[PDB]
Amino acid sequence: APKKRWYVVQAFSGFEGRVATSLREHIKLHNMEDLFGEVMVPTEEVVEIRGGQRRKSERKFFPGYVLVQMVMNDASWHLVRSVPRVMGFIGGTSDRPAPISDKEVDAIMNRLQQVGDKPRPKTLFEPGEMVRVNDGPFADFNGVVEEVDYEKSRLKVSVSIFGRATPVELDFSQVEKA
Amino acid sequence: GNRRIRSVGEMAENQFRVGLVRVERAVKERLSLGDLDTLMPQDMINAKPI
Amino acid sequence: ETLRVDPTNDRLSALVEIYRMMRPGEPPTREAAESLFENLFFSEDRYDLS
DNA sequence: CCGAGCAGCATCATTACTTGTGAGCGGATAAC
DNA sequence: GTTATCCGCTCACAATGCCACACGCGCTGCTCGG
Repeated sequence: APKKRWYVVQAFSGFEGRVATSLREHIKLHNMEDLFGEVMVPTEEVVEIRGGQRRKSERKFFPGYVLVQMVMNDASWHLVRSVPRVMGFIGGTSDRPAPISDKEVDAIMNRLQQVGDKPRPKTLFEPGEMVRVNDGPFADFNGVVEEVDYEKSRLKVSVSIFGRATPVELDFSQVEKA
Repeated sequence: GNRRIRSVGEMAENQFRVGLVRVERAVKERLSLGDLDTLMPQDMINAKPI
Repeated sequence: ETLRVDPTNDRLSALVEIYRMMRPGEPPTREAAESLFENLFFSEDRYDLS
């Protein structure tokens, strides 16, 4: 009853995807699916409709690394080191890697449930920063966000109208810097 | 008798072969991953490194 | 005298010895040392005297 | 779609005859 | 065994000054960008 643990291997700067591909391909090559459970590359999908990048954006939990459900053995070890573009086994001493803890797996998977559940636009806003308005009704004016909302997403923002400052309910789509 | 000269020709073909082994590795891996018989023997190589 | 000094006496032991020697900090296994050796020499690809 | 910018890369084995000297360290070698 | 002794090996550290002239000095599949 060989329980395949979870290990992590260093990928390269901009190679992670094709690395995971080639990994599964070499698994199929040696038919060692029993030894290699799943190659996990967690990611994130931050969604903004305008502001350059539009309607989506793809982040990752952490670059340069790939997560595998391998089982520990020298054969599997070289099977992962006989791949195009990886570094050694991220962990303890080389040729004797350190499987990541189960708590790590559980926490990361809770992270994945959270991120995949709600498409959460990052580059968020903080109550107290000043910001302009690129929208028709208040073109190029500038006030301070007095409250940030996410579901309603309507930027309670104090701005100067008729002398007295007053809140305004303009949406994210028209905010300036910050 | 122990020190041979080496012209521009041999050195040039040597640099050729050296720049060639890397595209050899690359085309080997691209032939490995990619579809075996769906292509024309015209793009699996990248002559830019050569 | 050298055989007196000789640490190993077995062939596969010799391969794992040279495997550690050339590149330390790595898993000394039979196939890995064998590949390293018979591709350090005997390899028309990674070697050619001239 | 496709051109222009861009973000972190040993890009396998990338090897590499000395140069001459000094200092230090891990380990053989011997005294108590 | 201890205890120090010394030794083989490793690694750091130095390489005339000027000049002059010449040549050259990110990239590459991700990022963005409309």
